[PDB]
Amino acid sequence: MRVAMISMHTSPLQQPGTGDSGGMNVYILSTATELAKQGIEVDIYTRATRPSQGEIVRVAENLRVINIAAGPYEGLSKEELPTQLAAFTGGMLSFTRREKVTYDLIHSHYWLSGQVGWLLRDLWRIPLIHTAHTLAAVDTPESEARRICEQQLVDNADVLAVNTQEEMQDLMHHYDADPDRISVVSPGADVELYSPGNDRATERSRRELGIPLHTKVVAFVGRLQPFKGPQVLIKAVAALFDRDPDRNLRVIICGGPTYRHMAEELGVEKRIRFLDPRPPSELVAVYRAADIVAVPSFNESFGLVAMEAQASGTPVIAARVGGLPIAVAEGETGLLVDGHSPHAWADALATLLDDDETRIRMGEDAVEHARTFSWAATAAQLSSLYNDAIANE
Amino acid sequence: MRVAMISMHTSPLQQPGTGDSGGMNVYILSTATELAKQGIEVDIYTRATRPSQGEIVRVAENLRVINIAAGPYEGLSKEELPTQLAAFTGGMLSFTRREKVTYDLIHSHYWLSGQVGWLLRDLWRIPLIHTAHTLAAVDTPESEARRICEQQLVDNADVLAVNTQEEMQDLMHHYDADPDRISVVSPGADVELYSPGNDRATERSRRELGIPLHTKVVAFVGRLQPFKGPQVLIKAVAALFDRDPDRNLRVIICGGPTYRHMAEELGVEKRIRFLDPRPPSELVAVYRAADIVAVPSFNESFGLVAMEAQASGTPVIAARVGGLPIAVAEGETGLLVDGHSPHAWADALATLLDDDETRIRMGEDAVEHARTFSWAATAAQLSSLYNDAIANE
Ligand SMILES: O=c1ccn([C@@H]2O[C@H](COP(=O)(O)OP(=O)(O)O)[C@@H](O)[C@H]2O)c(=O)[nH]1
Ligand SMILES: O=c1ccn([C@@H]2O[C@H](COP(=O)(O)OP(=O)(O)O)[C@@H](O)[C@H]2O)c(=O)[nH]1
Ligand SMILES: [Mg+2]
Ligand SMILES: [Mg+2]
Repeated sequence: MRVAMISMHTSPLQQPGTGDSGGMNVYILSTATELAKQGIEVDIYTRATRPSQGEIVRVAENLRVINIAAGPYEGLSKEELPTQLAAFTGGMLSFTRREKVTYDLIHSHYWLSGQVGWLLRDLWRIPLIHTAHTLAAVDTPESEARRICEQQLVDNADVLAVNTQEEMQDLMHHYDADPDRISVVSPGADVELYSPGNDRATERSRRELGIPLHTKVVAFVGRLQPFKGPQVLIKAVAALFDRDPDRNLRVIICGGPTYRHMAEELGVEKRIRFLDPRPPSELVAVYRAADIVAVPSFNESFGLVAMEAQASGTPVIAARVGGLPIAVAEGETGLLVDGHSPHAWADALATLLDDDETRIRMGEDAVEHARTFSWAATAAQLSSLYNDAIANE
Repeated sequence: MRVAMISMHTSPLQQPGTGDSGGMNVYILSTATELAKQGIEVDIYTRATRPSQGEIVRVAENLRVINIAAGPYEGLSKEELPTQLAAFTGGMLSFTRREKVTYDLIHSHYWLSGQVGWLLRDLWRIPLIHTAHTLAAVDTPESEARRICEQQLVDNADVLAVNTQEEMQDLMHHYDADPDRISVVSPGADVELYSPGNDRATERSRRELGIPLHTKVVAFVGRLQPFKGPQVLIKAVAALFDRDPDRNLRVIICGGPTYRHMAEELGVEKRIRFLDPRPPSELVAVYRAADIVAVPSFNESFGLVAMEAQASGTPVIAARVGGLPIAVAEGETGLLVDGHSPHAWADALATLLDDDETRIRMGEDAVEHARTFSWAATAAQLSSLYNDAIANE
């Protein structure tokens, strides 16, 4: 079995997040790697952006990323990438023709990639598996255009792979999806890498990151886009410092795009610290060093940062939003905040910072919790999904 | 020979202009009709927007328009149509597969249509002929995206068909076009329909349109978009009425999208009159009834209204812009204004309104002039263009 995965607008090889690179990228790369271990051949197609990488990147046995040239290597933001839909498809058509390579099935990620895959599937007479990841309908002409396309994929993909059950409800409610085509594939997290793990480990991480050993630490991890709520953490942190101006707290925010600006405006620059985005082998230390990981997302999806925080033995305080309620066992492995007000987040941060015994236990419980996912697990579900799709064509 | 013409975002069957329908539409339909008379089979592919029309419209022997479903029949403005690039292509792929129809060559119109045709041409192993019509580079992310695509077509089409020589210079200067691929196909105008034509004809047209027989008439014809300059005519007309408040002048503006609003604000509503867009058999009367046709375009292309005005024996006052200097023999068949100031246009309008002998002669000379184009003529050039392209594949 050879699968073509399509990831048009962002490459699995991009440092997540910064950029347009986040959970979706690591979802695609992690599932792909596990599929490849299981004997399944995966080619992940993405738009070429870094010519030093070459056309074909051999990632591991059975795993390749294909950088397809379509428009300049730069000066094209996500919003304009629709203009490259036909060219990127054509890119894949040449590549496959040139390399004489045939696929059993296509698995597209995000609506741009799906539009590509819908054309390819009729042409190649193979099935399309589509994963939305995020949806317009969950108010501009550009979003109505995107919705309309998301609507097309819903009506045409052979299988709609969603990441949670709540996402399946969304497909059914907002997109009139036929439930017989939706299929829940519950995601994973690299649970061997992200891990507590050793009794000296937190304080080793702290030495390594230059954090003082005796202080409480809250961490934000991920893209510094406003829908991710880092502003909420900074605002909440400021609130805590009005209540008690010498609270023993430091914040590390990690990593990529100003918020430092908001933090000076609010008088808290000295206790906040912005870490550059880094690869997973190095993010572990951020998680380990943190007492609490705050994930104040406005939109979401399926909660990957929450999962890795948990895996690594650190309780999470998340927004009641997207996948987070499922990624976090409210009251057992962390807290869920309603809304994004600074007052509410200060309260929730205060209750875990001041109650040592509770927080220490949430952390331990989270490890057991996070072990319910499992990229391997995720691949095994996709494995079956694929087999069925092929079986039924 | 079967040619597939691609016209994604606007259909040759749409009333020009209103809408997104103008010279390009009538260019595509007129060339197509003449190609069909000459024994060449044309299928013009367009996005389906009016379901009462059905999938295939038999226009005349060898001529069909194909309405391809791709996104809603409405709520999708031109700016969003990139999101339907892959779907519209896929639409054409199904249709051709379903109908078992094969093409010798593709001729695409406008950058959206070309992106579609570029993919189709590699897939079908046939040549692509591309006609830009208008170009971004002749300042937003959306226009930079469009330019970038226009740049792709320049680099990839087998033949770049331009409408004038000045357009070829643009391809070479702004798009680094290789001159060996550019080919000038000079356009036409329906010169039997648009025509003076009979000594009672102007005053017959006037009775028909309800215009007073003894008054000077200026006409604007075409889309009421701001780049078309109707505001310039209205502003200029107002200027004339400051100079001489009982000048014997009436204006007819025809036709589709406020300007009436601008005309009241300026005190001239009573001498201006907005005609609904109408089909060519009925536009003749507007041209015939006019003493002068004002074409204050800001952008352009290749000057179709100017040509039909001329054909119908009416002198033109045009902006020194796009094709207009070639469509109009400055000083022989009308005037060319530099810039779009009201003062300049009043001057130019005043010199032709007050000098009866000159204007009457320009009109007669214009008839002889307009006979240099010739949709038949245009088709014959495309005929050869096609044969060469096929011959050289
Ligand atoms: O320095 C960093 C910070 C972020 N992450 C990764 O970024 C992803 C972001 O996940 P999140 O769900 O919060 O972003 P989203 O999916 O909302 O786009 C996670 O997998 C992290 O492991 C990373 O690799 N390095
Ligand atoms: O009521 C009308 C007014 C306009 N036209 C047609 O509209 C086209 C507009 O041409 P123009 O070049 O001025 O518009 P553009 O090409 O700039 O889009 C011409 O072919 C006209 O014959 C028409 O068919 N009916
Ligand atoms: Mg920790
Ligand atoms: Mg006349």
